[PDB]
Amino acid sequence: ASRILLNNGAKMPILGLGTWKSPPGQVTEAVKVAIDVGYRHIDCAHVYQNENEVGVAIQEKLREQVVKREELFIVSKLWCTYHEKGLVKGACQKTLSDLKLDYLDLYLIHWPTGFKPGKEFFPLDESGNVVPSDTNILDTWAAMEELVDEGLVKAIGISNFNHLQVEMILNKPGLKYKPAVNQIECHPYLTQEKLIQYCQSKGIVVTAYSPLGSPDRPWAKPEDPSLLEDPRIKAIAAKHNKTTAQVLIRFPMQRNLVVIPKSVTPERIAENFKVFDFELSSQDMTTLLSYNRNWRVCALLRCTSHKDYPFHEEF
Ligand SMILES: NC(=O)c1ccc[n+]([C@@H]2O[C@H](COP(=O)([O-])OP(=O)(O)OC[C@H]3O[C@@H](n4cnc5c(N)ncnc54)[C@H](OP(=O)(O)O)[C@@H]3O)[C@@H](O)[C@H]2O)c1
Ligand SMILES: O=C(O)COc1cc(Cl)ccc1C(=O)NCc1cccc([N+](=O)[O-])c1
Repeated sequence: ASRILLNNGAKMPILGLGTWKSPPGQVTEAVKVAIDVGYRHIDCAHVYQNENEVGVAIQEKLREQVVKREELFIVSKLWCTYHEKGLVKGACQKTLSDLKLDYLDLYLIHWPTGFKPGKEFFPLDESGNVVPSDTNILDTWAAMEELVDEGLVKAIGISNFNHLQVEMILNKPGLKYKPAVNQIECHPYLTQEKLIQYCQSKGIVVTAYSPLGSPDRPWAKPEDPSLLEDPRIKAIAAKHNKTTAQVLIRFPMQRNLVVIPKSVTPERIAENFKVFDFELSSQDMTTLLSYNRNWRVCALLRCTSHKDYPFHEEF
């Protein structure tokens, strides 16, 4: 089945296209080709600074009569410098304008950490520390809830929240909307069993980001582990006559996760969608889970002193 049921009654496609690090000069074509081969979910963010170009592709294909708006599932995220309640509507409306949409299917708090408001995405002090903002998760959640009630977004959720941070929202007195989705890093080297169990048991859908290990992340070190080149995964791939990427994408799909692999390469965009024609075996699944090393692609040393840094907790 291609889509998963959210707590708002809407269905979310389990395979989406990632757009972090998709250069504006190349992402419009990525999204066109993705829509042509069947993607209907696109994962966006204001901080990715390509939403305009994403919007361009979507409008093009709507105009070509390739897809209908109702068939698309467009996700974006509120960046860290906009957590003040007075700033949230504006941030959401900027993304909508850039994407040339009148609603988002899903709007996420990108990180639980609020940062000093201003133009800079990562404001730092003279010593390199990210400057936090005087904001908190519940007040930010409240402002996300207003976006639903105004019709700008059909569903709201969170990203990079540990289970305790999720619980704070769940336990909020006066909660209007429960989070629909928690989008977290997840792959064979960071398998997230405790947080997936927590979220799924609370009826929160989990989206796996960086499912291929984000080899293009700008802070990569050469000695880091590399999923796509892992010989053991290559071997599981060869056995199914599939590529390593294809296995890495099928893996979260079989854990009842949503997965959002990124590419700007048209052949890989098509390749990455070809994962509904095979099944990983029970052995393949537990083998892949056993490769966990609690290794994160996405974790900022210069945020570790933030009150709301999410990765001090076990999960
Ligand atoms: N919520 C957040 O905090 C958060 C954080 C990180 C990521 N995410 C989202 O998750 C999406 C995916 O994560 P990611 O961008 O970190 O990385 P990823 O999807 O794990 O990997 C992307 C890298 O893999 C390469 N690639 C793609 N398909 C391939 C294939 N079939 N064979 C070989 N190489 C392939 C891409 O190359 P080319 O593009 O050059 O083809 C790119 O360098 C992001 O784009 C973003 O939308 C969300
Ligand atoms: O966040 C993403 O979606 C992908 O990561 C990006 C993307 C861009 Cl465009 C710029 C910077 C980042 C990155 O440093 N994100 C990691 C990060 C951020 C904030 C807090 C934390 N934290 O750990 O508190 C971590």
